[PDB]
Amino acid sequence: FVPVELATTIPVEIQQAQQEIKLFNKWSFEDVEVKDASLVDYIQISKPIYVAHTAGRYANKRFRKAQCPIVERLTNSLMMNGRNNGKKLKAVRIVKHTLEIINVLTDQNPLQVVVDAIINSGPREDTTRVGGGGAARRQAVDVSPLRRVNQSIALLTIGAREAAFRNIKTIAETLAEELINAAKGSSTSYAIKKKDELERVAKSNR
Amino acid sequence: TSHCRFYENKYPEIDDIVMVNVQQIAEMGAYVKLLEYDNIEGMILLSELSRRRIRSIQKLIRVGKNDVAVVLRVDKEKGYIDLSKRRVSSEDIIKCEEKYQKSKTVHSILRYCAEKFQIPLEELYKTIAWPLSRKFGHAYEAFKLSIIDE
Amino acid sequence: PKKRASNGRNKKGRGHVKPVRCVNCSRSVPKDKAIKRMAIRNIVEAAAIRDLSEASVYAEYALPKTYNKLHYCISCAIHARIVRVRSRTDRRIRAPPQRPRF
Amino acid sequence: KTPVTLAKVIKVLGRTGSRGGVTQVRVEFLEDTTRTIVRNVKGPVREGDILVLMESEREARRLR
Amino acid sequence: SKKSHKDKAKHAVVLDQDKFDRIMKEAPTYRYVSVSVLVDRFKLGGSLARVALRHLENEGIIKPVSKHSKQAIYTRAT
Amino acid sequence: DNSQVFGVARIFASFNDTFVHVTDLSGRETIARVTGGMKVKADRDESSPYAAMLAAQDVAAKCKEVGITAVHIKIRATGGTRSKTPGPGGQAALRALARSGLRIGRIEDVTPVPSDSTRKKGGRRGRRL
RNA sequence: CUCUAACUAUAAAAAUCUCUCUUCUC
Ligand SMILES: [Mg+2]
Ligand SMILES: [Mg+2]
Ligand SMILES: [Mg+2]
Ligand SMILES: [Mg+2]
Ligand SMILES: [Zn+2]
Repeated sequence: FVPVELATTIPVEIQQAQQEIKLFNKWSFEDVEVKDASLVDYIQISKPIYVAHTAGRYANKRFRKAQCPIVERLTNSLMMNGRNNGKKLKAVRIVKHTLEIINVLTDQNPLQVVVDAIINSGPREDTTRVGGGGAARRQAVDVSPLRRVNQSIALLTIGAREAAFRNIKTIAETLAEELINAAKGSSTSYAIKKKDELERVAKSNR
Repeated sequence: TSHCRFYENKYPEIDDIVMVNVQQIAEMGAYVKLLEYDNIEGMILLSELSRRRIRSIQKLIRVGKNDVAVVLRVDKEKGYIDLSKRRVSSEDIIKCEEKYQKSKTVHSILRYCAEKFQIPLEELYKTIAWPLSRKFGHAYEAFKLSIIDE
Repeated sequence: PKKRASNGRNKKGRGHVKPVRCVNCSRSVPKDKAIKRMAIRNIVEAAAIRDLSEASVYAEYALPKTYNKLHYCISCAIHARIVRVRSRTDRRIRAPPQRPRF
Repeated sequence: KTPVTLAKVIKVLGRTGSRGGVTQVRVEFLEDTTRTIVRNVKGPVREGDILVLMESEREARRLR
Repeated sequence: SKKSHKDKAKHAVVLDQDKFDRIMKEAPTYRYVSVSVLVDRFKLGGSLARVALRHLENEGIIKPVSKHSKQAIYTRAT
Repeated sequence: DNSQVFGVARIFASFNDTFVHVTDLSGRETIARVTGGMKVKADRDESSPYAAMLAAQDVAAKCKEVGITAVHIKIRATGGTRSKTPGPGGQAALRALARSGLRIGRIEDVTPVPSDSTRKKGGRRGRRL
């Protein structure tokens, strides 16, 4: 469809009809719907980005951070320490296969699954250490939406890493498994487990 | 193999007094196991732990040994325990160690039986210990009466 | 030397005064060297004044005000920042600090 | 028991807590926007953001 | 060292006719296919998990989606 | 009229363990002595505003159970020997009452006021913290 | 040469020290 003549030809599939942006040439941002109202406008799926790598100046300003695509944030979190920071291609490939796995399991075009895991895993409540020395105890507080998505991402990546650590089941597999478990409400996900634990401890120090 | 909680059901009731052995501390306190009721994990927040000043945390946590426990809130829908070491007194500690011994002896005897027979120990508590605890209020006293009365 | 002309007492020709007691530290304190306040306030916190008003019978209410004459010792008062240490050329001004809000 | 509620913040009321890591603001429920509550939140925000709250009955005080 | 984990054989590394029977049987029925996943049912050590994976794509048994190094994914042929 | 079954809130607020206690207008047969101290855990919060709100919610449920609809507020501070000032959480208490269905009216402060009698335990120099 | 109103709330422990002491003129 839409056949185009070339002398230095490019493959047909990437030349077909693709004014229809897809992330990995196969996963569109179209019909990937925002669920949580307090988290809308804090997820960047809005802009259709072409791959999970963009050398953008995304730390200069206080709140330009929210302009970063969610896939980019998940990748950048996947980078681990000095070793994974220097290796963005590896993380991009890993997240690509992660979406591939998500597509394999119960279809559900994967981007919706991953954003639903994101919104589910975020602790809307937290404990703040306020007591000065004597009554050193935490107290109840609620959580900023940016902070929400940040710990959602952090719990996802920490669960993926801890499960994947010295374990045969590869990191892409662990991440996709956790994302599927977190798009639902099963405590099997480490991320949602920690989310509920913080919710409980906040409910204690109310 | 140690399983099949000594008492009736899986989830501890409200304000029931139990005994917990420390297993792992992250930052919040002793999210550890029970040795009187079911082995289900339960939170122990650090402020729910110390009567004296919190001077020696490591001397105080004493991983690998049992300690008193009072249940304040129970998760009866996904499985979690709110458990504390602050709502205790000495005369309460007395019945705590009493119950500790009472459960330990019955676990020892029925673990011996299940180990020797290779019969699932939950079936041992089902067929034997629970009917004795229903008739006589506790399987230990029932064994004591069995020694005299067949 | 002399800290103050009035010796921080404001007796100046009374021989003696019957002592009062602090609200916080609860010390016997001469009633004149007994810095004290009218903690005037409405019965309800300013935040909920709306809700209570439509949560009650007898519309066009008055919303009474609770009062108290609180006697503060020197130590507690200077502690809780309700009295500020001042320069000597600034101490002497006995005028109240000009109607906190307006 | 989740009578979940949502509140859009209208203004930033400075920042509280001895750390300076938690900021208090004035948030109004989207349902019946006529009423507001002052609440303290950990993490940067701005007005126009909306926050999900379980509880709708806390006017937390200046945390020290 | 004190290996308190006490890891048993945890798998077998030499294939067999009977585990071949299982491989041929549940080559379908597993809509997700990857090396770790196929290993995880006691049936392969893993070095020959790739060999069995190659054996899978012979007669339209399982279709590929990804075949990358270190990580390959299939779904049962429909 | 609105046929309201009038009760009395009789708030008992202090620097420790504020109380909630509803009864008849006279104060004859008491209803739900349960305070905020019956619902909080670490003793941090015997007089917390949240303890007051929890007590107020429980007593509001009790009042709906019995039929009381209008309630009369009688807040209290110890007076006499101790500080003459209301407990911190009591305000939240009354607010927690207002938000929780029950109608209110005739708020009163029965915080006693003495004529400088007896003494306040303390000693001359006062509390020596 | 015309104005009289609002308002809040920490107090956990910290004990001690033997040094050298030095000089200003057109
Ligand atoms: Mg002097
Ligand atoms: Mg004076
Ligand atoms: Mg002192
Ligand atoms: Mg000294
Ligand atoms: Zn004082």
